Amino acid sequence: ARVTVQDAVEKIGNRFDLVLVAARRARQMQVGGKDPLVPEENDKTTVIALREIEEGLINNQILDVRERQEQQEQE
Amino acid sequence: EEFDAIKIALASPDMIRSWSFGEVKKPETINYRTFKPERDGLFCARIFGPVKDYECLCGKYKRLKHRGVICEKCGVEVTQTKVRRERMGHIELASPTAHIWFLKSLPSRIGLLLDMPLRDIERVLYFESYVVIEGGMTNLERQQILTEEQYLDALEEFGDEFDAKMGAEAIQALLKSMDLEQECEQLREELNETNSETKRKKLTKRIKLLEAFVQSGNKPEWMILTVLPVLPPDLRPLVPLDGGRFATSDLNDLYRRVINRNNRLKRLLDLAAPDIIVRNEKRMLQEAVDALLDNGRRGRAITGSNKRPLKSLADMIKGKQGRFRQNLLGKRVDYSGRSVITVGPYLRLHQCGLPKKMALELFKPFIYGKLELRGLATTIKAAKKMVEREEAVVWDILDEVIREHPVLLNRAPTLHRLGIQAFEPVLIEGKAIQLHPLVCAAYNADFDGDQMAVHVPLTLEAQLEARALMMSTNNILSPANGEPIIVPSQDVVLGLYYMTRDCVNAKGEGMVLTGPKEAERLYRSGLASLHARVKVRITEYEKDANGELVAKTSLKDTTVGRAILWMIVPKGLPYSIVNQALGKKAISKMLNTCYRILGLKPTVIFADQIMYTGFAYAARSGASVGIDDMVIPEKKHEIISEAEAEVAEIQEQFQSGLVTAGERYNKVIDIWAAANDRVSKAMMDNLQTETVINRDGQEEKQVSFNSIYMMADSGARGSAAQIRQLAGMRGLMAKPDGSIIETPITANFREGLNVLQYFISTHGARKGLADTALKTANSGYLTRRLVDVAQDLVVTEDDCGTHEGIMMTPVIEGGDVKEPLRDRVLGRVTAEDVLKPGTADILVPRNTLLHEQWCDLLEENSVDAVKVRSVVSCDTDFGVCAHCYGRDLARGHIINKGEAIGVIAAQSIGEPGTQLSIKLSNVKSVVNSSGKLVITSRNTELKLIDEFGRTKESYKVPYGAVLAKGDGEQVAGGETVANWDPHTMPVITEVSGFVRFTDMIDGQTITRQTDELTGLSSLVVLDSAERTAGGKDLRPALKIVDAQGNDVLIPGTDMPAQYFLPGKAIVQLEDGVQISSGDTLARIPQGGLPRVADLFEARRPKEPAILAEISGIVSFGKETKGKRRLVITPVDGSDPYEEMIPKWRQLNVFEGERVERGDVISDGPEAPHDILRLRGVHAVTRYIVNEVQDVYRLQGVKINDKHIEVIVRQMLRKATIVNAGSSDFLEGEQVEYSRVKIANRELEANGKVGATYSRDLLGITKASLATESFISAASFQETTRVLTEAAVAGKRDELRGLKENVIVGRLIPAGTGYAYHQDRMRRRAAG
Amino acid sequence: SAAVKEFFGSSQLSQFMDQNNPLSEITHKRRISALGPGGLTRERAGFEV
Amino acid sequence: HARSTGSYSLVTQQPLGGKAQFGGQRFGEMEVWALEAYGAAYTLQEMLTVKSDDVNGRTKMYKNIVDGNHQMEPGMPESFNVLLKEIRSLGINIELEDE
RNA sequence: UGGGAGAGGUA
DNA sequence: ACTTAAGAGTCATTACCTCTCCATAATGCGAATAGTGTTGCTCATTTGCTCAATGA
DNA sequence: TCATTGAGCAAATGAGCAACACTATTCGCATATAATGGGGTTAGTGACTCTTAAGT
Ligand SMILES: [Mg+2]
Ligand SMILES: [Zn+2]
Ligand SMILES: [Zn+2]
Repeated sequence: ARVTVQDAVEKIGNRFDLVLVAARRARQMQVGGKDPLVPEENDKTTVIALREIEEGLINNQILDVRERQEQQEQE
Repeated sequence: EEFDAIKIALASPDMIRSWSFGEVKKPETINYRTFKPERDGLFCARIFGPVKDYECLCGKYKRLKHRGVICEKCGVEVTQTKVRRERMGHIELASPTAHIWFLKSLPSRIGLLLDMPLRDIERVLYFESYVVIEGGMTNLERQQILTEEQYLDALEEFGDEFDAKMGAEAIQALLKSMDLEQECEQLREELNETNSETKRKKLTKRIKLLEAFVQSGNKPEWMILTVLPVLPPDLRPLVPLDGGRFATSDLNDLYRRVINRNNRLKRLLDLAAPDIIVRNEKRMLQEAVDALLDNGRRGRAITGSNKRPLKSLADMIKGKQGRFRQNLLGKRVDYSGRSVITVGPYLRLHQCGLPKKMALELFKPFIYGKLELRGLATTIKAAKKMVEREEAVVWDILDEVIREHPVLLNRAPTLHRLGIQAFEPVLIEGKAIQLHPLVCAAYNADFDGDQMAVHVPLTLEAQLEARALMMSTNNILSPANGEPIIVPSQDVVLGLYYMTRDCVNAKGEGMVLTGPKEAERLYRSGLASLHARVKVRITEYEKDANGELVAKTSLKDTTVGRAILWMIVPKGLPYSIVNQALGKKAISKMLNTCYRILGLKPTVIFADQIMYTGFAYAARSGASVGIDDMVIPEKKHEIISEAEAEVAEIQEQFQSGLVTAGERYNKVIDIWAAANDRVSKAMMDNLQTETVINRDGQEEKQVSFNSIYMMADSGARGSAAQIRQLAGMRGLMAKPDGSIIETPITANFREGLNVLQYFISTHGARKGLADTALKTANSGYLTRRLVDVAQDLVVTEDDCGTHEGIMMTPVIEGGDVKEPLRDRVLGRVTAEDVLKPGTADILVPRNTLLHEQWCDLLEENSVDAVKVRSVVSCDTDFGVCAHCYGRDLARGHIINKGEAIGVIAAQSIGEPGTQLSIKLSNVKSVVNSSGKLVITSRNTELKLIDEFGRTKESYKVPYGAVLAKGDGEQVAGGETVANWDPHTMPVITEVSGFVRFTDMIDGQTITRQTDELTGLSSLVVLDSAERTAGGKDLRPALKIVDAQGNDVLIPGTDMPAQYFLPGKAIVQLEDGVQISSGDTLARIPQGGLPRVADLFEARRPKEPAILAEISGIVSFGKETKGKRRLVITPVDGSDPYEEMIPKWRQLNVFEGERVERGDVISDGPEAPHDILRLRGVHAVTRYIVNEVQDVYRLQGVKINDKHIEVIVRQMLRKATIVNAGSSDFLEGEQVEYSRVKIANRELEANGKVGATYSRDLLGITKASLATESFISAASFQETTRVLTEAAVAGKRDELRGLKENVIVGRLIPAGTGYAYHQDRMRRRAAG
Repeated sequence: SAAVKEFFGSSQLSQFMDQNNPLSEITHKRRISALGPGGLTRERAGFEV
Repeated sequence: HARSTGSYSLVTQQPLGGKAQFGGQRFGEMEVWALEAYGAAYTLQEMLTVKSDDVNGRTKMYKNIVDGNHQMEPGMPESFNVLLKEIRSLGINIELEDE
């Protein structure tokens, strides 16, 4: 995800949807201070979220149902 | 703050008084003792808000504790000072004056509403002549412009019944007394009795104007300004200078003029002034108000103090330095740098070297954030001073911040979309931005003093755009054509050519090696050169059916340099990639093959490694230029002496007086062209194969290792024309008058020119340098016009499910193949199947993206023409679907929905503007008596199809041309089959027998004369413009009959065998002779960038081609006039159509045959409007695409046809209606074609008749102005006309364009913002 | 004095001397500019002049 | 030359131009078309609003970048308000119709 | 500090 | 009833750097109004200090 | 018996107002031999389109 975001593009299916999903994940890492599921190896949150999509943990519907799970566990 | 629409309309005086906060009643702005603003002035605090934050003028209320109050001492409302640029005033004008926009912007709208001439309205406004409003008597009607003498007559005559006023108040009273619905109804009745052309157009213009007023709800009295509003005093600011003197805006001067003349008019109306003085003052106020609204419009422009015309409001908004194009579209931008660019070849593909000081200045608030986070600075002031002192902990924090934070490298002029790329920056010590050498083919940047801008994305969304969309490892392929633009350029190319070339017996020839590593070991040890022909063992990896890689290992006859590059070439490519001498086209094919096989990441590392090895081995080469390397051919002086002797021989023949001067001139040019070609060929021979001193077989020959030939053959820098000017002959240089000079520049750039040859060369050098500047300006103007047409086009749907398409045949005009089927169709989506047996019976289904494998199958089975879905035929409303467009050329797969096509298409078109067997089809013929076949049709094409089924060439034969070969005959090459009379047009027949000379008498239709060579008489039919009174009603006919005299019929039809021949016919055939079938009877005689701009602006040319509007036979109906009318009646129904043709133009189609829909009646260039309206949408699309691509192939630039089809689809947006059904379209209103498609869909859903239409090809300027969005149109061009039409019609903007959301300030519906915009659209729909 | 100071100080031809080396001084004095008061512009100049 | 945040103009409230007066680089019409061709709508929005003539948005952007949270608080620019006031001072009612 | 003209230069 | 001339209008690339330059003319004399100084006075703000319960 | 919490209070300083008296600004008004129609552009654009008007 440092040099090329190609395999994350093939995992997502859309460049613009990849930007939107990684933006929400990076906002959750910058604002809320959530736990990154990958080793950060002293990278920035943009590359960490892109590496999470590169592995395949972060998707639009997966992050939405996870956010829904945290919201329903808040209530 | 979240608004759906920007509604524009006219402004009532009540609305202007509702905007304002206080009447401005004094011209003086501020004081001079203390600089506080005045009371009721142009800068007044009580009207325009307070000067300081939360403070009055006297100093009573001075804190936020008194949040909002009015000061009882000085009236200054205690608020923030931001409301000094949000509060307007108003001037109460004494005499109500007229708006200059809705009076002078043609059409005037006041002359078009009141139905009075503009000169008479201007005479009324200039107080020169009275106008009468109402009159009870029948002598004075409404709108009868009286003079002063006529009004003084009428005053003493009636004096009580009529009321006539003079000036703008009279026009206000006239617009008040008129009745909109009554005049609209009267003109609707007036339109129905008779319809002259000019009267119906004027009446429908007035009816459209009146219906616009009634449907918008405006009133016609609102065009007369009674209350004039005032701009806020921080939008017409008062800025000082450095020496105490003030430099105000010109708006303050114009407002001072209006206020002073209005106050003087109030004083003159109170002082009971004479009529002449008060009329002149009313005229001065009108002139001052019109100057403030538009200075240069009404008369002489009011100049300021420094003899320059002042800037009004219309000059602030409209123009090149207006508000729109200087601040709304393109703004200045913070967090931005600029420096010179140098070369960094130690970098990777996605890196650039920012300097330390410049990036410290760029990333300064980020350094503030990390300093306060790490606890090294308590406050923002301490962090500011720690950065300003440039400490070592600040440099370490900057090294941590700039890591993995991409910046955009922009370089102006950004022609295409690769002029902005995002790079991960690497901090270097210096002052120059170190680019990668590969991206300077995309940037079009050489290092001769260039400068690049560095913009820093701030937010996380912006960093992700720069990381996923705009990273320099992502856009390798160019978006114009699907070829890689990250390509080795000139230095890597010279190095790789010197590597993979081979000598004959260089060093260590004929060994056997254990592989690529031992070959590299041999070269770097020095026992073998780079050019030794050696046998190596190569283990190449082929690709399996799935993603696995099988291997093969054998011995190949290679060189050492190719066996060094096999360490670089990744696993997956064959050895035929590497095993030739690599020019620039060869390395382009290498990167393209590596892309299509492996993907992106092996392609990125292959480009970096091939650049490293190219640079390293070009350094180890030492490829130098010298004066012994530009080898002059040793037979140059002999050819030059022979050419000068031959030119002198023709010169003395002309001086003797045999050959004329023009033929001498043409002969001298042809001789010097042949001499220049011979010298250039001898030079190219002696430079290509001069290396002949060889050994180890015998004296052998090979290509030369000369460096000039090396950097020419590699495609690195230059071409054979440049090598010809260096070593051979300079050639024929042209004068600035276009004519080629007779004597050429014989010397080259090695022997040195003399004085006169250099002075001749300066003509073409300065002409080329002058031409280059002009084309760039033209290309940028063309690019702006193309972008502002194709703004509103984005992908919306995934598939529309249409069955239309454009059948892509390879363009086969002339003697060669211009574009193959691979370049024509690779990328698009097949509409129908491919129904041909062939050899393997390929059957691709519909909705299939044509990959390279499918195109390879099409090449193997040799398909002639395939029908694929185009952008023009797409059936999606407000945007196209992905399946009609096809392949995203920058990526290499299908196009994602939501990506803006039209901006990429317009950029790709307007970027190279700074560089600019016998087969018979459509026949009707008859076999003659000798077998020399003649054709009786004009539209006959002679197709040349090979034995496999594919087409080789194409030729169009004339009507009446002779032909020796029939269908199915396979003739060899070089045989001249095209035999035709070029100057004469025959009138040939298809039956035999005798001729009856009927309806021609010597004296009134034919001229009795003889031929001067044979003595036989010849009967030339006299033209009707010089005939006598007896020939004004007859048409002479060659009445062909049988052998005894009965009227023979045409076989198949019922028309008698007659031939109405036209005039000027050389009739050699007389009566009483035998006539065969098919023989003749008589002889009847006959830039790049401006062409692109005239095709796209859709200009009717200087001599249009007359076409047939209805299918059927053609006959003449009108006599005794030279304007030849054609009564082209159909063969089934009656004729409602005629056509007017001028005198001197000739005709191709005679009055005895039958033409189809869209036949060429008069030859010449055919206009694209009638091409569309007669042939069809696909035909005009194919015409525009072929004639644009002819220009772009003449100059040598590859551009895919889908971009030109996008511009054509954006040009065809309008559709006038010829007959309505039940929809809300009355007659001839040019509505958008998407609107009538939606209306027809709704009408055929609920079961009604529907409304037909007819499209019309608008130009680029007219389409972008007749775009339904007044903000997009006024940002493009003609801001005065667009805002006037929108204000009168009461239009609104729905905010659906990319340019609109750039101006407003939202996310554009293009790419990432498409999801947000469709969510907002469904939120508005569901609620 | 106002007219002669305007011409010698703020005309279109009385321009700031490019004197960064002696060659630029001598080629700015041997210069024949076809523009100025009563001449062409950069808009009214085609490939003829 | 480089600029982080300096002086701003008075009519349009967008940053100044020039190395001598600490100016920002112009993001011209050609570059707006290049961002439209890329599809970087978020980069285009943050280069037309918070790096340019929008005082509330740029002040909240500066405070958010200093406070670590790289978030976007957009708004309407002030050159558009300059345009609305100039058309209204010409005498043509243009308004932002809500919904 | 900010604005407007005129001249020159670089890509 | 339609067809050529005259006239008006509207555009003609992008980005950056340097320099200079951006004004002169009637006097005077009361009337009247805005501005500033003067003195007495009140009112809001803050701080060290004092007074009253309360358990340890 | 004393530290801690809850409440308040005289006093000093900062802000300001209200009415009145002096004074520097500013504006309306008057000049009496006779005086009786103005400067200042743009000048080697090109191409195209729209409207109006004489010509057929
Ligand atoms: Mg350059
Ligand atoms: Zn106040
Ligand atoms: Zn479609």
